Amino acid sequence: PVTINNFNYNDPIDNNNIIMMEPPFARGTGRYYKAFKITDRIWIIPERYTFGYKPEDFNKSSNRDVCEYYDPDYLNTNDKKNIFLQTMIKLFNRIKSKPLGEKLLEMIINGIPYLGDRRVPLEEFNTNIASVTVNKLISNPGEVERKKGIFANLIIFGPGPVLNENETIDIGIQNHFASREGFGGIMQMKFCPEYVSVFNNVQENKGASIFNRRGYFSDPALILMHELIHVLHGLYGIKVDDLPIVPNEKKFFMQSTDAIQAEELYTFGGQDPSIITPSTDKSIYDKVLQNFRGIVDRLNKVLVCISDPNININIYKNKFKDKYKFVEDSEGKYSIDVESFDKLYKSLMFGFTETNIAENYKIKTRASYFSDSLPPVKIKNLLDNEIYTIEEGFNISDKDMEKEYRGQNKAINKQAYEEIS
Amino acid sequence: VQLVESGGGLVQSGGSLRLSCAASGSIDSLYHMGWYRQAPGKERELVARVQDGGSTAYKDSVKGRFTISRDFSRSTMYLQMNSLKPEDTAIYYCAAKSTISTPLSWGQGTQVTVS
Amino acid sequence: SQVQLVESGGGLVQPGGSLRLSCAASGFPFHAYYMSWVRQAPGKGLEWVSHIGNGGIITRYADSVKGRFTISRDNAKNTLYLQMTNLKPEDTALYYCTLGTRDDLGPERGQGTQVTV
Ligand SMILES: [Zn+2]
Repeated sequence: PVTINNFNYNDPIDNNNIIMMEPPFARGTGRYYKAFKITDRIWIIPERYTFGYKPEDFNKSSNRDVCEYYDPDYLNTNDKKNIFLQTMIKLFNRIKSKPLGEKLLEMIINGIPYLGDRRVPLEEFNTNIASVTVNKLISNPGEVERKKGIFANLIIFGPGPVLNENETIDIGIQNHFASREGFGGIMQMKFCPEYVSVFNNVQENKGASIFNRRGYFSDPALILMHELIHVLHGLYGIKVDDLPIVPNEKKFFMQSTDAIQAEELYTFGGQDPSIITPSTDKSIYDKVLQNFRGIVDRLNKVLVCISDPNININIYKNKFKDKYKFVEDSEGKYSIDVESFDKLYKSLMFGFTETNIAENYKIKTRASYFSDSLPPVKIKNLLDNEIYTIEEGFNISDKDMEKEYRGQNKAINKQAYEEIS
Repeated sequence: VQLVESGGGLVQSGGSLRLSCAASGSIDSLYHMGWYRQAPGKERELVARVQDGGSTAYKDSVKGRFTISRDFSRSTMYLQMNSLKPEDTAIYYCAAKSTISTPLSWGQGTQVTVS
Repeated sequence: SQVQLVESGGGLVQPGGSLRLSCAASGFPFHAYYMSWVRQAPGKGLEWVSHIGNGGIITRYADSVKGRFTISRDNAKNTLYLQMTNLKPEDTALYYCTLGTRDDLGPERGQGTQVTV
């Protein structure tokens, strides 16, 4: 079963559940940050995400409403960092409390990246890349720098410049991504749990007149689980490459008709992948299998790990045989079973979606990923169990908030949130 | 890029040996240099490694005893093995990688027997 | 919208005295960035002195100033500190403040301060 660790932000660096870690894009730069291990292979780093931004992007300011909310002071004290961390702990326990979400955590924890990427020759395992390992500071912060590369699957940061813009991020080298090519790679996320999204694209509103339309705010656990689905795809190396999908019509479940990444439509579930032609859908399937072919071909040729002695090649060949559901024969050499590939492909791509997770957790979400951006709101206190719980989110029976998702209804539960204006 | 190992042992248990790896070119900048050993009818293992910066790593089973050395001016990598146990008995290779993508070029090997 | 780094704490002190340097940052979230002190001496190239991480847990110094300098930040007043002790002639230079670490120095730099022992 999945265990969610507990800790305080000021807890000492013991190098068990709390380390000083150099994250992938900061490799060899010397930038370490206090990291907290919420689960095996999953870390929370309560810092702002800065890589690829200008430092003045965080400070943007001016009667209008914009879709992007900025607040440079977010996470700017240790007490703020600790609130972020405790909120993240609570969101993860929320996810764990149904079989469906605990299973998600487990496939993410077990979904280990291949030891290498496209640059590594077929013969070798190499763990000395930013997408397989991060640097752990093993010396005392007072002493001359000594470090050790550890494995990891997911590292969650606080927001970049735009707070309500949560995003899952893969590692790219020379225009290629291990996370999109069969290998898998360490995944990253910029996440902000109390600045949530608002939506009115719900089927009840479809007939409705303009001043009769309902408005809801999202459950942050669902916002997170959606991001964790991208994370799962990136770990199994099947996260869909740049492929915008253009609809040939507004359909009944749609609200807008803008192009959307195919990765998003599979992640959302519902009816969203019906927009994708079967032709493009088949080639996505074709490409994954080709990538998995490239992986199994490596597994038959790997002789050595060049970076880490104490790595047992036999053990790991077996772990990957489990990850990818490869079949073995009497030579000891692996191969693909297409019938067994289809089971694995389907569960990864269609088994976890935002749509079925919302249904299973009794959470109101939007009717389609093709929905307008609305201004986000701020959830006042997710840590207060009168407002938000682990078992039922905002939709608490004991406060009569369970019926028709009133707990998420902007017109009903106005004490849960405030306008960001 | 060529490599030749030397230093061959029939040494007693507890004795020491110095292996040598001679390269046809410069060794200062290589992405990877490492010592490997393969027991009879067993798999190759990485014993000791050096990285392009000079970060060196060792198998647990050999720490304290084996030390990697490097003479640039002679383009040679040494493995200095002390307190060898019978378990260290294998053919020892020396491989080098010019880049992360350059495949390993191996040496012919040098044998180590430990009564 | 842009960044500003303005440093203070300058001029001759006798060897080996003490001197505190300071730097005020504006225009970006100070608490979210590693910061470095770098100095330029006469005839010599640019030299990195020290750096400190977001939350002050990580400190690094050049071996040239290790026993003598301490690096500090106050994320509340948006101020960066370099405390100089046991000052030597070797230390006489133009002291800059700039973002990032020794190994990733970043473009933004302050006006500079002169220190002369
Ligand atoms: Zn998404």
